[PDB]
Amino acid sequence: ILDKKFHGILDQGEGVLIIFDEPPVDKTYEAALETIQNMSKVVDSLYNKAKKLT
Amino acid sequence: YLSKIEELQLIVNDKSQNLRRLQAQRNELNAKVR
Amino acid sequence: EQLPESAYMHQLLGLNLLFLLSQNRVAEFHTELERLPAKDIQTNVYIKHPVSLEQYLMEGSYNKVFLAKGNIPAESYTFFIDILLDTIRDEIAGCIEKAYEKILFTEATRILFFNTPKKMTDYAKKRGWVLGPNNYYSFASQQQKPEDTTIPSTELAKQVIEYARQLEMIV
Amino acid sequence: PKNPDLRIAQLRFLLSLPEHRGDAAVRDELMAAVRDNNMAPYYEALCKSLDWQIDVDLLNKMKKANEDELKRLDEELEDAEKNLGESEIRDAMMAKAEYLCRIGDKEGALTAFRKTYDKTVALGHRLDIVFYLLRIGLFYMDNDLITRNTEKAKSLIEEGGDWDRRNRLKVYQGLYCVAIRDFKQAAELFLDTVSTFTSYELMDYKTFVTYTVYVSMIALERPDLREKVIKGAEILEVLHSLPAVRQYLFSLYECRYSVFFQSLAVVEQEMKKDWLFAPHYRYYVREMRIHAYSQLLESYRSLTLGYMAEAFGVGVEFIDQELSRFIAAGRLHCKIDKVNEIVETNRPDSKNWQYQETIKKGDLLLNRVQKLSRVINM
Amino acid sequence: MSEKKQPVDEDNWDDDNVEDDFSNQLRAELEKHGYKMETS
Amino acid sequence: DLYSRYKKLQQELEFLEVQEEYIKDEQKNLKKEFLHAQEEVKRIQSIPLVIGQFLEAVDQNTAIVGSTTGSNYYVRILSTIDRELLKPNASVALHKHSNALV
Amino acid sequence: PPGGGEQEPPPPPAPQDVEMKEEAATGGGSTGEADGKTAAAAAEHSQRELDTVTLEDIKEHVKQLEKAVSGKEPRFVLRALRMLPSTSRRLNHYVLYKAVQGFFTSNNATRDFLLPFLEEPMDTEADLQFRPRTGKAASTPLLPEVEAYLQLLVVIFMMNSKRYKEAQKISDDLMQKISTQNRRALDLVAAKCYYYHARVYEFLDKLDVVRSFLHARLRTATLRHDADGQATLLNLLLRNYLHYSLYDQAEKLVSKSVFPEQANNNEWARYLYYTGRIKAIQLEYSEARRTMTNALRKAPQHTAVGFKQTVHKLLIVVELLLGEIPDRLQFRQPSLKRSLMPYFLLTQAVRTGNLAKFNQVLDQFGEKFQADGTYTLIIRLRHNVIKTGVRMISLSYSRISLADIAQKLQLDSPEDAEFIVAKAIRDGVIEASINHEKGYVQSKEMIDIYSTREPQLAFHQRISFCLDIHNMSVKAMRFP
Repeated sequence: ILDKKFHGILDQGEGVLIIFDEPPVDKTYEAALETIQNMSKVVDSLYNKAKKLT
Repeated sequence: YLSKIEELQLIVNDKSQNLRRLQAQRNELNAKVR
Repeated sequence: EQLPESAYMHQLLGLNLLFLLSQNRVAEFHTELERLPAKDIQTNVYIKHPVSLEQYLMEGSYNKVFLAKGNIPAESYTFFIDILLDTIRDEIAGCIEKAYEKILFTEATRILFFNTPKKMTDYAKKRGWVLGPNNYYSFASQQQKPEDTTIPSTELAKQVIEYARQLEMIV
Repeated sequence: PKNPDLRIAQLRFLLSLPEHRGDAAVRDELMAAVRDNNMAPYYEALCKSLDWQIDVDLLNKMKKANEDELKRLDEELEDAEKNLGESEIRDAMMAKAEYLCRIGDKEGALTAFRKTYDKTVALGHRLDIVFYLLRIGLFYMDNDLITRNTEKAKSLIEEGGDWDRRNRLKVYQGLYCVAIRDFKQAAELFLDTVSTFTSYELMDYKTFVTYTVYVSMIALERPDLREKVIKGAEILEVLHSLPAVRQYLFSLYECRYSVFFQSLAVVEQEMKKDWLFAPHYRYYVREMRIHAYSQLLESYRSLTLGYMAEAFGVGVEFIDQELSRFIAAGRLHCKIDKVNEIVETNRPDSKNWQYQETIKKGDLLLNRVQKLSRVINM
Repeated sequence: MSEKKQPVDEDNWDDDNVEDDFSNQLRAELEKHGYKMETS
Repeated sequence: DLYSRYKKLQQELEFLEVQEEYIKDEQKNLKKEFLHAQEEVKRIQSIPLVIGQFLEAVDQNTAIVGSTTGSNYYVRILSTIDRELLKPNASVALHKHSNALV
Repeated sequence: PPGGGEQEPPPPPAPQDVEMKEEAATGGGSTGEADGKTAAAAAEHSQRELDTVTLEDIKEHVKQLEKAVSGKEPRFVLRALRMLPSTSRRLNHYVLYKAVQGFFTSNNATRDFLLPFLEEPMDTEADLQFRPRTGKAASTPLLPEVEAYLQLLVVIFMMNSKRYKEAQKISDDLMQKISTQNRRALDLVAAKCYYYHARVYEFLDKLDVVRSFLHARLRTATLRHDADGQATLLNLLLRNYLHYSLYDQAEKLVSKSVFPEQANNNEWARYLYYTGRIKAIQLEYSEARRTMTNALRKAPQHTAVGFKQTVHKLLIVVELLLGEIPDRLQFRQPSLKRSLMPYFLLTQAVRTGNLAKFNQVLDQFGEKFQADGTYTLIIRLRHNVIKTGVRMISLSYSRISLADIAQKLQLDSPEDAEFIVAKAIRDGVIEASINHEKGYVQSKEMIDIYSTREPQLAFHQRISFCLDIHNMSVKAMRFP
């Protein structure tokens, strides 16, 4: 379990191992790395804002 | 008073003239590009 | 602004506080408390004790409110704290329907009021809570969210027609 | 001459913030201050240290020696414009102006750097000046003047592939990433640990090893962790040197759930009295706690405090309040029971963590663009 | 301009949320470990 | 004069009504004009294309190409071309008679 | 004393130059060019006059001793100015009085000749025609007499200067307001002078007579003219009807004048703030918190300017009264720590489940509450504190005993843990079931009616907001 060789869960009073899996987490990367860069987009536009103001 | 304030709050309505300014420059844009 | 003192000033506002609490005028209840800033807070227990009463009525405390009702050594207040009695009667009769999955009868006798009344007939018949053996029994009800699936689908029809409508605009 | 210059700011941190720790620091601060002819950077600490009873002559003779050393170069400039080399004036007194700036404040920096920067066409001197800016901006913790020429240096780096500046700025941006709460970047920048020259900021390569283990035990879970710090060898020999470094590694990889806070007690009490972790050690502890609790709770679903009391430690109520706060903190989802003595886990925690970070970044970005879009048109 | 009429008068913040978790209870939590290792 | 000065303003109110109605339909019409104008531009290629190579560009909407007829020309360009697709050295279609970038 | 003798000549003339030429050029532009300018509710020199008011809000306040503006008052009031050929010798006199101020010393006539400093607009059958000339020349003299801040024997002459300003209201409401908008120039001048008028009434009793006057002053908009005076007078009506408790607020509800549609981003933003506090006092939170947030981010244009920190203070009162709460010092200032830290300790107390930390802070800083006028938090915030505590512990424990959580949250009794958790269900916080035989509160978990319903509703708000960004962006881009 610890080495991610295996997707299981143990029992002590029952001695039962149970296997379960749900792979896809593409939405997190999919939107988060957009947003992290668009932070830097708007921070680049900060300078143009300060130029038009003063 | 009746023929006094009516002209004033008619001339209040002249923001439509500035809307016509906006749309006139827009028509200028499209006509010149065409 | 001369304002000489009077006889029932410190509890006439308590009378109004009491019945305007018994009308559930909570916005009025908290805009009335403004004209006397520290009189309603630092002192005047027939303002502070009605709003400490309401401080107990904030969350859910039932019989501590009735202890505070069992001690007012001021004048009557009775014609409005009986309205407060009744607005607690239907408060238990409202919050009964929650996870009191079974309750023994005499604790409901303690909290509600009236040991073996015909008010137990009033609650057990006007309400549900089937008068079985020593127990108000809890029935079950469900929602299933079955059909909707469609009010989601048609409210999304509304919302995405709106998204497409605002993206749509052109004039 | 800014190579021994880091221990100065080290002691600036180490003296004033612990109250009782105020004797050895001011001792060897004197032992470093009345030599090297230091004058400017300690007026604040002079108002933090003692009266320094005679400030009259003992420092004015020093700044007079500084004036002699200063205008011998400022009267060497006319002797060096006689034979114009590579502007031998500016090439001589660039590093001696950084000597003067090791004496002085950052004004000598901000004019001498940009002075001698446009002199050279050999970019190695430019790189040395950029190193000088990064170091003195780290000294005054000016975390914004340095991020300019980090990028402006990586432009001067990446005309190809090199040795020097690549590995150097790996160390530099590693220290900047460990300055802020940035840990996976700190591990990725401290990935190398092989060609990291025994330096003045790497005042011990062993301390560099302690830092790169003290962030790699947070950053990744286990999909390179054993391979770098356990299956590796070049790190393994020098972690085999110190006991305490190898201690927590083989503890946490062994899952000795009681010696953890012993190891963490030593590392944390050192972490208190160590710089560039001052807003950091608090979240560090709960980070290690949740990182241990993850690998504990992953294997079992039928577990409780009755398993905690013998394999983890004592104070069942402490386990209770700690896990209560950490679970109710939206972290490590698993549900606990009262006196029936049950700690059950939620077997996937990947439903709302899916939905989570996107709304949590869109909040800040929309809050940005609200105000900043309403900045224009008044 | 903008005289703002006067009759009236990361580095810092995410770990201040976390510090509001850390504030009232267990500030320098390192000794309470060693305090309670012998209590029970 | 206020009878006149009040009655004559109704004319200008009617005028602003008229033009505010009018420029909307003009704006709607000109896009239909614009797309058909775009495609009436597109009669240029159709089957006599000769192949030059891109050499240089002066500025916006002006370039320099040298044909495979050996010589070298100062030509104008169409507003159709996405300007990413050019300016190392590209085989480009020229008109025969006009000899311009297409 | 010789050093002070040569520290006497240089302080007059440079104020006597720029403080002269500001109203010379600016007021000349304003009064002359207000004849044309088809939108002259405020001319561009009237916004420049606003800017010079921002200058002498920090440059000079008093009637200026050392003989500098002390001659500018009998200079700038002594103006008949019947027609432009009768003003050319006065245009020479604008420098000739400076020659008088340079040859000899000036004559500072304070508090005696100020009332015959009001008879010079009568000089040899003078003019009532240019009322923005006389209005601006009744503000810029007479309001720095209030910025002298004397409060001695001349507050009645302050008031009589404002009675001659009521005569300026007479000439404002009678004298030929057809299309010149001298009235609306005097509406911005009226805004200014009603703030300082208001400060005079701050140093004295309640103005209930002048509150009826202020009622009429508000109602005289929207029918005679309708531009921005209704805004300024709306907040100037609000200023004490907030501070006085009674009716006024149902009037703010039934007020069909929330919308003066532009207020130079200052009055409109603070109007949002004032009505945010108004909606906040009647326990309505979500309707109020959005205009609180908008009013904070709407007029931010300083660093720790004061009432910016009053709005930043009051903004998280309602969010202590929500249940969701942000860390407030995200906009902390080095001029702010004093006025944030007890309030920050309050929100520190609220962001845990404890109530014994919370109850001490009332008795601690109830005098601070007496200062801040926010007693209403303490009567009802205990409710939100205990809801946060039970929410936290219900998310913690899958199956809890009431006779443990009650004493963990100092409830002193197990039987009303039934009551508090029963309305944690009735009020809809928690779903958790109870056996009221053993006293255990088991809680379960679910998802996916979350994901079917909850995010899309938020995304609707996000995209409605961003398409409004797009709408406003295009419709403000299209001026060229």
